[PDB]
Amino acid sequence: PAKPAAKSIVTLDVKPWDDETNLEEMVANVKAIEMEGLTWGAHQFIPIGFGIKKLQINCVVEDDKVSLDDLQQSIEEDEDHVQSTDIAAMQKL
Amino acid sequence: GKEKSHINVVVIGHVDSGKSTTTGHLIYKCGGIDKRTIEKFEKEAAELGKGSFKYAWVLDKLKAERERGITIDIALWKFETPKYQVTVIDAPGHRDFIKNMITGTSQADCAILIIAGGVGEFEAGISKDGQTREHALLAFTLGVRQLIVAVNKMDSVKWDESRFQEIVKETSNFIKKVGYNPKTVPFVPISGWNGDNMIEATTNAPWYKGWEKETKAGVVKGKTLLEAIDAIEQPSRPTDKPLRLPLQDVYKIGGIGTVPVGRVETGVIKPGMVVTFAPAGVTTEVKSVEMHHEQLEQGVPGDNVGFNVKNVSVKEIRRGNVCGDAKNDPPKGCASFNATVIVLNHPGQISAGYSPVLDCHTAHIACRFDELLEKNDRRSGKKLEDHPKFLKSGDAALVKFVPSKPMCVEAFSEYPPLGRFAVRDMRQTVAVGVIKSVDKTXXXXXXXX
Ligand SMILES: NC(=O)CC[C@H](N)C(=O)O
Repeated sequence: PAKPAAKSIVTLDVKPWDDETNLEEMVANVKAIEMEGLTWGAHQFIPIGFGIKKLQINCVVEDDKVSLDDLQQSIEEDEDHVQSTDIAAMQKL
Repeated sequence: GKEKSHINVVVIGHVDSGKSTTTGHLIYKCGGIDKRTIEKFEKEAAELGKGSFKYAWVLDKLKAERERGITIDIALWKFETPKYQVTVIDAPGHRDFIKNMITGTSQADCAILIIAGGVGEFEAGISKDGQTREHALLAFTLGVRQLIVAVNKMDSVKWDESRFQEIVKETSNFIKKVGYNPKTVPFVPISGWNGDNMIEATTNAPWYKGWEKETKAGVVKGKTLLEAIDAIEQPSRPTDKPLRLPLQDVYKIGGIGTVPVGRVETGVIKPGMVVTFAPAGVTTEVKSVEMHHEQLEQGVPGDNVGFNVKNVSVKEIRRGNVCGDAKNDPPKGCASFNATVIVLNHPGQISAGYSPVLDCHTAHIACRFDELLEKNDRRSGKKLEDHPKFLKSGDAALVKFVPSKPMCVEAFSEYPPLGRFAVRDMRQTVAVGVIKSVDKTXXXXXXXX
């Protein structure tokens, strides 16, 4: 098309179960999620205290194609690694 | 550089308003987000001629680079004014942003409404059913009482004074119907693309004398959008209110024990305080508090902290419970609460007995619309009828809610982050609520077992 779809950039916090959770597996499983209109971006592991680190990961979504509710629920199916997800920030593009 | 106070701003407007270029320009020239990418494109821009470049061209390339997924910085964006460090949201069009605006972290202190000046684009942006009006209504309902209007694309209407005046008139009508007082609102003619009246004053409008706003102490005037943002009035932070800390997560850490994590919403948490977790009513001492890399002597409103407590298992407290000070208005579960509900546009009508999920702070609980007590005039609160039989889009109503699971909430007047909520249904937020009253509250642990 000559005109582009509406997009948002979202930073997700993905929290582990404890300080021993395999974080590389956790982010690999997030990045394996494929949805039309979803682009994974940069990520870092960020200390939150007491030796726990959260995954902070960017993604870019086409508003009309990618439900953020659905994406969070999908990430949370990795119950062996993921305790919860939260939206750290989000912006229009 | 001097020490700054912190404020939150949300930027709203129609897809053709240019609000992303406008917000991007402020962050570029007054902040430090994705600066390595900025620097890459400033150098690349030499290719367009002999070295000169437009900020808007760099912003366009930064946007494309973000779309590729290869920029580094997260979506938490900030910039400086003389007085403030501003955390800014260029409001997404995403429909899941509505819940995030209601229950997400930090309400805005000021909304900035960006208006396209062109004739067709202006009219499109003030539609009663448009996303822009909904964002404005949500901000107003949530207590964002400060507003700035920027009339963008002034180049496209040749910086014509009459056109600006007519836009100000029509936009004043638009925002008054939402509920804002236009006399308190600066109207700034800008060009987000060319920088006019963004950080430096325009030379394209000799008629332009500046913006003004009435405040409680007098009339404040300026020329630029940056000046209007700097003139945002310092909000009061709830440092001295009693502690409220809704839980996001709870960890069991070997050698440490139970570590709840959450945002301090009101009050302050310190090692050595005795705290209570609602709705369970477990009480214990705070052993230590940590945030990011540091151990804290106190966590203050806005801090996302972990803290270690003893004699509480990870199984007796959970996400959505609320931690507060046992010594100072401790939090409690409720039997019911009454709230003013604003019904958003959605394909339905609401009768007593409706039981959707409510999101309130970190709680996610289905609550019955037990009684529809009043319908009200939205802006004034005046009661229009007792016991309406249904609610439709646009209605404001007092509703009695009964939570389906134990739930800790507060009146919005007392603890605002625990007194606003989103109602979810049909894959959208269908209503926003502001809590007006709460009906708050032994079984031994041996007896429970
Ligand atoms: N002038 C252009 O469109 C090129 C933009 C940028 N310098 C790039 O190579 O991606």
